[PDB]
Amino acid sequence: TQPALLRLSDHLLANYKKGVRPVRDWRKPTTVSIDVIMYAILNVDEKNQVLTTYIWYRQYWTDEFLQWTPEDFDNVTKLSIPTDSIWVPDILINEFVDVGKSPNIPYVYVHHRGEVQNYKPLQLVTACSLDIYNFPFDVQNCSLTFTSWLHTIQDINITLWRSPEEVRSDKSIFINQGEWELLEVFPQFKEFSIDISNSYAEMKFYVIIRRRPLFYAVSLLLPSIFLMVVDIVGFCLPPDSGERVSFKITLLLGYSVFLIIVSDTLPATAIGTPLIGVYFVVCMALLVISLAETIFIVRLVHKQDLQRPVPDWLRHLVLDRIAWILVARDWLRVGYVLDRLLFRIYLLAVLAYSITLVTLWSIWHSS
Amino acid sequence: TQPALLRLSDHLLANYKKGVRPVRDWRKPTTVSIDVIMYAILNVDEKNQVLTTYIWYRQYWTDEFLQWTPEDFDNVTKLSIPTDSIWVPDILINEFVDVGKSPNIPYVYVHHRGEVQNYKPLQLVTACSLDIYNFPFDVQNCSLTFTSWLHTIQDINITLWRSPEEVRSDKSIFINQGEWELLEVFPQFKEFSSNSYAEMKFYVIIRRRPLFYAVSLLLPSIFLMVVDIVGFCLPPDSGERVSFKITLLLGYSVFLIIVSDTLPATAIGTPLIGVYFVVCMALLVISLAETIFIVRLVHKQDLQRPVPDWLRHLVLDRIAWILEVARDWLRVGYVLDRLLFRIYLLAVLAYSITLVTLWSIWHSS
Amino acid sequence: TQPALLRLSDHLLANYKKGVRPVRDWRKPTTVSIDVIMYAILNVDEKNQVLTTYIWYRQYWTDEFLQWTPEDFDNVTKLSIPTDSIWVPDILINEFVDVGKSPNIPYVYVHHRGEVQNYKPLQLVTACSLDIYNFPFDVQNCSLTFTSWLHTIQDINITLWRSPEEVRSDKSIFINQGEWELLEVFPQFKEFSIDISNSYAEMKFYVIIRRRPLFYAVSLLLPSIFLMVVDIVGFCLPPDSGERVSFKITLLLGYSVFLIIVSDTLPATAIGTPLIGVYFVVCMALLVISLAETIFIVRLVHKQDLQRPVPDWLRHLVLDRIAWILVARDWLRVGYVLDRLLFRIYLLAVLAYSITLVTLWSIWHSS
Amino acid sequence: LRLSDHLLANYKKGVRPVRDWRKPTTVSIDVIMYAILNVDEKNQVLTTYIWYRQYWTDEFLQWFDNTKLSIPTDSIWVPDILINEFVDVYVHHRGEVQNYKPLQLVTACSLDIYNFPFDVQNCSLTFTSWLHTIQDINITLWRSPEEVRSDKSIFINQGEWELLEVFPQFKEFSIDNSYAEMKFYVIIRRRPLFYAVSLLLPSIFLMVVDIVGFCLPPDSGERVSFKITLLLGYSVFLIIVSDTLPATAIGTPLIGVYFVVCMALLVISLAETIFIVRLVHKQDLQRPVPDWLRHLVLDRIAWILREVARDWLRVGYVLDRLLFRIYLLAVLAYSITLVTLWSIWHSS
Repeated sequence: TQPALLRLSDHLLANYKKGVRPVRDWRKPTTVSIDVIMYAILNVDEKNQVLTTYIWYRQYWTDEFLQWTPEDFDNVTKLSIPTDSIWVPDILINEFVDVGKSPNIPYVYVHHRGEVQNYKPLQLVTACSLDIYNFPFDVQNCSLTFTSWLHTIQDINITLWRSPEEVRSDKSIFINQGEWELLEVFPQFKEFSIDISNSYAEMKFYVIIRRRPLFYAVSLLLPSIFLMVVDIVGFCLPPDSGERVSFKITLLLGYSVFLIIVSDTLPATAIGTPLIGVYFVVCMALLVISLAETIFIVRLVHKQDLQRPVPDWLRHLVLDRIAWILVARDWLRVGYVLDRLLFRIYLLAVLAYSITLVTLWSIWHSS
Repeated sequence: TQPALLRLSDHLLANYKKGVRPVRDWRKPTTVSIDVIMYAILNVDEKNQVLTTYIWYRQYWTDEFLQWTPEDFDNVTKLSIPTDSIWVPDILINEFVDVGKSPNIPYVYVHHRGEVQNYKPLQLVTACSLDIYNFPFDVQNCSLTFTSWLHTIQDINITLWRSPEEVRSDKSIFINQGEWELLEVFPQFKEFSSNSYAEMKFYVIIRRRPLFYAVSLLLPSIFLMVVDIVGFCLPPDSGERVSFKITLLLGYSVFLIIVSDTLPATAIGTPLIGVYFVVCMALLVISLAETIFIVRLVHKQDLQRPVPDWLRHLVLDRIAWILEVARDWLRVGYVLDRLLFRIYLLAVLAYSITLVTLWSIWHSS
Repeated sequence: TQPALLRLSDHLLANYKKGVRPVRDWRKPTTVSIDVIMYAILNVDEKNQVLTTYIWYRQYWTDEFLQWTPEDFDNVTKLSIPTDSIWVPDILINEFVDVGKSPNIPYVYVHHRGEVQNYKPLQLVTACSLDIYNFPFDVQNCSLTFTSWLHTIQDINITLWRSPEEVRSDKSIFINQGEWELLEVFPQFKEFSIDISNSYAEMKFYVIIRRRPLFYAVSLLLPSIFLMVVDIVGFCLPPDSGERVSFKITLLLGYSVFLIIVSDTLPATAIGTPLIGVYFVVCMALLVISLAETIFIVRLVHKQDLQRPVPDWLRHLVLDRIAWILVARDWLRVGYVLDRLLFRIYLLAVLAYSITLVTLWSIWHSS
Repeated sequence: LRLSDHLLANYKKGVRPVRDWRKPTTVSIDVIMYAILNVDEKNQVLTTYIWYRQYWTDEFLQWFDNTKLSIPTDSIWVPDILINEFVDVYVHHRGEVQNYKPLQLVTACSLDIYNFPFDVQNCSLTFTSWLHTIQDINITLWRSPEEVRSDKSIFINQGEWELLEVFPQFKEFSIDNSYAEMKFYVIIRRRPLFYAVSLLLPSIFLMVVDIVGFCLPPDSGERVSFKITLLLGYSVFLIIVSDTLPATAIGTPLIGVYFVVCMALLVISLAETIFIVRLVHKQDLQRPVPDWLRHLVLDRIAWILREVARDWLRVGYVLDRLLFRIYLLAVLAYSITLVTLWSIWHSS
């Protein structure tokens, strides 16, 4: 006689009709139980707002027609059935933009007295909402939403196979050496109602994804800190002596290309460029202002030029400046007090920058 | 005895066939209704002139063969039925080149009195005129049309499910803050052109956000141009300014490299501001070559002539009027350098004016 | 007559049923025999987490239902069958994160008496833990793991079809050229349990590779050596009062752009920066401190400041430490002392950099 | 429309059509080299958007409905022919069948990035029979072998790669048991203009200005400042180099050797200048030497083929002129290299 698996697959599928939701009493909902195990954050595309994540996804649902007794079929207990030959739930991720190159699992595993298991892995290209105002210390929160695309809550209800205390902190298979460290996966449930009684049934997972700053802390933050602290130090060179002008020249001449590549490598989104990114633009501004000062004072010392005009705006400006801070020689005094003002501006800017970085790190570590 | 949904699904399908329209009066059209809400614009690329989108496309119709009375079928008011078995209106999207990885739902709803709904997301790749010329401030206008593949209007009529007011204003799920703002979706509907399909066209109008490119491109550009302006006249011309000029040329070379990774190489060539990048590179190269040339003469000094006498007269009569022997070549070089500096300042002014104009047109949209 | 050739299909295909694992008794395991042959690594990318590989891959198993004899027609000994029609063990690469549009051969080839042979080009994307710290002379170790989902060890069992050492030695199809050179491939089998009281069955390979440090060496390692030498000369030979500042800031900018180059070459990683990169940070910090100290002490206090001493700390330090280990004139003298101190530690840093590069090359070549 | 149903009922999708067994069956192939897209230049893969065409007379069926049919061959058997290095990708009543499809072949090839950016590469596409093959398989080539296809192709794209000679040749192989294959060899130019303006022009300008640096007096601190700023120039230039040059098994392209040569020459030139600025009357410390090396240095002034301080100034002068001469020789060797590479690239 034919083997039990053939006779059983005949007994089950020879009159099975997929599409009909598998319940004898139609008015009873089916109940569907889902788990996601995160495996890898393959990307977080800030520009496109797409988190691409690889997960391991399992469904469990009870089907009253795939129901049979081992006693009549050589005591066989499980079977493997082609996935497209039984009903499967309508559960799609809402915030989803590409099926991805997921490896398909063509069979689903079925257990006597009517049970179904389906295990499949999804290279989700999700869609997500991302904040880069903190950078590189961003703590980012991304959501996965699972819903019956047509079936209302009277037909499909969505449930967590593991308790919420353990879907969180699962981080078991997770390849935790990527750029992004998985902090938690947190699950939340909502009966979305679209109108008076056609409430849908929806399940939510939130995936909290903290950047590991250390590479960016070395590459972006430490070079910028050194070039800023050395530029402030340059003020200690005597005002507009040959050293000062040459120093400011070469410093601008290298820092400008450093800033080109830095401003390339910072992410950007419509929400805004990173908070540290405004301080690099501020350093661009203060470099420009510095060199534009030196060209004025260099002409004063170098040429027989600015010594010939008087400073036609009131000397009131000078006593005002010194009152806040504390004719060629009058021009030189103006240059000196302007240089001291610019140094004060640099020191303020670098204090604000370091306080910002420590604030961002405190926030990131508080998470 | 029999489960209600099974005997119902059998009763529907047992006499069903896809070879006939969903209507018994074969002469009448089926009245399809359509709706679209745009979810995301994933890419626009000049390389293929294609627009890649994601849309929650919806179909609605009535099937005169799917009537049933729930009072018989155990009060089942509605059923889910596999899309392979039921007839589906063969709408073809035109201006269309791939359906992509659309996670299609295998079932459609049906109800008592046979009204049908079919929701499927589509990752449409459309094709469009990508005049990127205004980059990065470009406003683009991409037609996304729907057509009957063979049904003449007398067989299928295509309608919106809801007023253009909501189809235009229902941006409610658009995943904003990406590179492209969805400015609007505009429905328009005319004959597909005796037997013509009732074709329809929703015009996807999308506006690039410059703030992505502000720091990536615009601010480094302006910074480099101001750097060159400040550097042009600070060093004396004999003061080995060649070192500054060459190192900044390297910096403008390391910049243009970053700017070709960024700037779209569309079929018309690079966008407008690529012209001002090339102009600035050219003027910088010219200034460097001038500085190199004059340094040779000022160190050589044994040159057999103090000036290019034929040109010197015009240089004085016009260039200086608009704005041992090695000293005269130095004077000529100084006048040329002042000319080139003024040309650079004019070029940066023109670039800034065009940038503000592009912003003004983009914001007026 | 000749369409009777089609008999050899029709007699099987009308009776075959993909849903059943093709064994005489379901208590029998099903036994699957594998060869994997390797085609150039297309890239290592996302250098913190991801590997991409191209492979030529074999399955053989016995099918109890494709049983037939050549005498049924003209002694036809072998036949080709579409995989659309035959049961296939769903042996996935467990590390999958993407699967790739290889030709994906439609057909599978079967012997008389129901031996079954499957040959397919296959393209893999794989998640792996990367020794980025020893860059550039790296010897990555990457894993490929093979298991059927849902199928227990009692359903599916996996074995090499070659000898183990034959797989390790067989590189015949590997095209040799590229940034990465495959070293050795190691095959291993074990078991695991996760959602079963018994266990699954697991067969794993350990592809090894070592990127050719030719381009990375010349580009970053060589110029770096030259610049470090340029600083080794620029520390001693320029006078302490001289225009050292422009030199040191220029080489600081040098190291900053080497950090840029590495950061472009090498994306964000859990390990902060390659061992070599850490030395660029150390050199940059030494340059920053040396430039700041020289600027303040000589170029304020000697050239411009009055005869203002700070004796006790300076005198104490020189008499206790420097005099063992070795006004304005004394400021210049302690300037020279600090120069020698910074020169000695910087020379030691150059020695450490050389020792690391020779130690990195030693490890790489010995792989 | 109507006649297809009995045809697709009487013969199955998935089995090789033939009138009789043991008869080998023969397949004919055509390719248009449509739009080469991007050479990875990582000496590994060759992305292309070829257009591929197949004909075979052997679909077993022949012929209602009043001559051409086009039921898609998702319903009909298709020959096994595939590209070998194949990473990531109508019918007539006489019984002869026609299929056209476009393939985004990633391919694989042994690139020869040595003349960079004036590359010419010779690169392979192979079409081969692997399973379901038949022992006596034979493969057939449209248009006369190496005829009509060889030249005047459609040439759709030039955005980065030019493309040139496409040589068809056909071959049969036996592993013990025989396979039949067609071989297509395709030849492409890099477009050098972008790389020329973005890398070669900065490079040659650095050669020129560094040569100009030798016009400054050998003892002057102006040389120190100049050379320092040019060392910054090269430091930033290495960003250009490391971005632009692709990784390769050979290490670096031939152009990319002269970069490190000039870097080394500049670096050693700094030490010379720094020594001579040290060996100046106010700070030379009269640093003595045992004269023999000094005479063997000074006599090079003849053997080409304060007053005490002048000794070291003359040493500095001769070292300067020697280093200038070796720098000049490197500039000429570079220029001749560029002219040679350009001439080769233009002639092919």
